[PDB]
Amino acid sequence: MNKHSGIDFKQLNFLTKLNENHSGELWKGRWQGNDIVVKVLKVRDWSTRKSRDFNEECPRLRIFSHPNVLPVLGACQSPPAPHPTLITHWMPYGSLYNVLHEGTNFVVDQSQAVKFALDMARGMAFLHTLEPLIPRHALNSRSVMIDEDMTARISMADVKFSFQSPGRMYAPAWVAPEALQKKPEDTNRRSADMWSFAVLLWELVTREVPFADLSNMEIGMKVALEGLRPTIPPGISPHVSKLMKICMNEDPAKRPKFDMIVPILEKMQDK
Amino acid sequence: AFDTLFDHAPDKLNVVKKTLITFVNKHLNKLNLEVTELETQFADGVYLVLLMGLLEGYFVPLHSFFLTPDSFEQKVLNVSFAFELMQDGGLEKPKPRPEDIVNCDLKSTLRVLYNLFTKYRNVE
Ligand SMILES: COc1cc2ncnc(Nc3ccc(F)c(Cl)c3)c2cc1OCCCN1CCOCC1
Ligand SMILES: COc1cc2ncnc(Nc3ccc(F)c(Cl)c3)c2cc1OCCCN1CCOCC1
Repeated sequence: MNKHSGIDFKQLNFLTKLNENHSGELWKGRWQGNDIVVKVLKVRDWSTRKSRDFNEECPRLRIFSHPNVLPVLGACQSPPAPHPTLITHWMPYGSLYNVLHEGTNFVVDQSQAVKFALDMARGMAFLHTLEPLIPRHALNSRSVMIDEDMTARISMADVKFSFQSPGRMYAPAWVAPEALQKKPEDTNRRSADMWSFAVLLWELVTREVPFADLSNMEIGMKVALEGLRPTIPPGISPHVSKLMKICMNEDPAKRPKFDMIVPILEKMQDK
Repeated sequence: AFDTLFDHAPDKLNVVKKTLITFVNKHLNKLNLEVTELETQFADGVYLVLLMGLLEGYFVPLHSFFLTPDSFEQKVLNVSFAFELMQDGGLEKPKPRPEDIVNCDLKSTLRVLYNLFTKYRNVE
């Protein structure tokens, strides 16, 4: 018998559709007393091989041991489900991107921003102690979620599975220059994540979307080949400037580890 | 269908070629790339890959294709990959073989470009 049956698709209560795009559909719903989000994945040329792969890749995402990591609660295997499907807890404030850039009711203050940074650094430091994932993870403001108490959590449901095209990159502004150009197996993937964190710091400082005026193709090509970088913001403290520059080192090997910047961010907290 | 626009209205054909020229430059000029000649400038597959990312809103990592192809085989692989991106975006499998594009078959090239134009003409 299989080691995991996964979540029974028939037990999902689909309530309201949240979004649809190239990657699939998001729904708010309920499952076994939980308020959830369901992602129904769109996949071309689904096969038994890809289905087997999905079912081997999902168990690693069920991480319940760290407050700044949002687990996949489970996944629906397809077959028997109509489509490969992921479930996680509903995060009431949505993504960090939503909170920073689409927030119509309040502007988070900089003390909260520094707490978001600490939260994300702690979650990434924990993830970096684990064995590498087969699915490709990418840290950016859409893949961090904000829970009911404003805790920032790395969303494990936002990984890219082996059957999702590695040839299409949709958030290149957060990706390290080497990762725009080299296969993952030819990069230090953990150091690439530090670059992404540096761009998150920039986003928390400016409250702007990085390279907002450019298309994704323009961003990737200009960062990879023309040296395009975020402009260091004017009028910020030398300490924040220094942290952002070390995290965004051109040399991946000179970037700090997340567990090195956690105590730095702890000292920057208000409380 | 498109074959009638090609063969037996050669001044309509030239009208289609200038429409396709304007369409591809709208996007490739954003990368500082200029197209003046549809007969050859898509043959190595590079501009097709770049164009698909510009039209469908993604970057293509440079390890996924050959940005500077050094052989007929690498150009065929580029065109085959662009064809896969096309199908990812909702187009049916393109009719020409990838070697038809690499060999500067004008009809094959114009057929592929025209189907992109039909689909994406309003993308900004
Ligand atoms: C409060 O809203 C969300 C909470 C969420 N909580 C957890 N996860 C979400 N998304 C997510 C992303 C990937 C996944 F695989 C899964 Cl299972 C879930 C969530 C997506 C959420 O909203 C998605 C739709 C965002 N809207 C879309 C329309 O314009 C305004 C913002
Ligand atoms: C070379 O070592 C790693 C590479 C890694 N590459 C990519 N990702 C890693 N971890 C990771 C990164 C993000 C995640 F979401 C999760 Cl769940 C795990 C990695 C974790 C890695 O090591 C974890 C620590 C234990 N290993 C064990 C043996 O040799 C190296 C040290």
